[PDB]
Amino acid sequence: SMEQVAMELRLTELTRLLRSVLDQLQDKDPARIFAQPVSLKEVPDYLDHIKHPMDFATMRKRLEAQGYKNLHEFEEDFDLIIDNCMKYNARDTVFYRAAVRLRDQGGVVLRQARREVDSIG
Repeated sequence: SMEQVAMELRLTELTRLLRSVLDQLQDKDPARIFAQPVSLKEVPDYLDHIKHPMDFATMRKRLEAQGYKNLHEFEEDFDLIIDNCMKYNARDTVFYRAAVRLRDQGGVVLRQARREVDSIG
C-alpha cells in the first residue's frame, strides 16, 4: 500500500535523524569507552552484574536495521550504556566518570532531538 510506503519514509527519516544523534553522542566519548560491548572474555562475570549490556556498536546495528520505532526506544538504549557503567564501576574510576560526562553532554543533543522529532512529526 501507499500508506505502508509513507510510514516507511517516516521510519527512514527517523533513522536518518537518529543516525546523526548517534554520531553526536558518540563524539562525546572520545576515549571510546562505550564503543563496543564489554568483553565477556576479559570480564567473565559481567552478566552476573549487568542484565542488559549495551554499547554504541550494538545500537548502530539496531539503527541500521531500522530497529528503533521512536526516540524513546533509542534513549532507552543510550541510558543503558550509562546506567550499566555507573553500576558496574565505582565512582572513583575513569569508566564511571566517563559515563557521567557522556550523560551530561548527551542531554543537550537529546533535548533538541526530541524537539526535532515532535516538530518534523
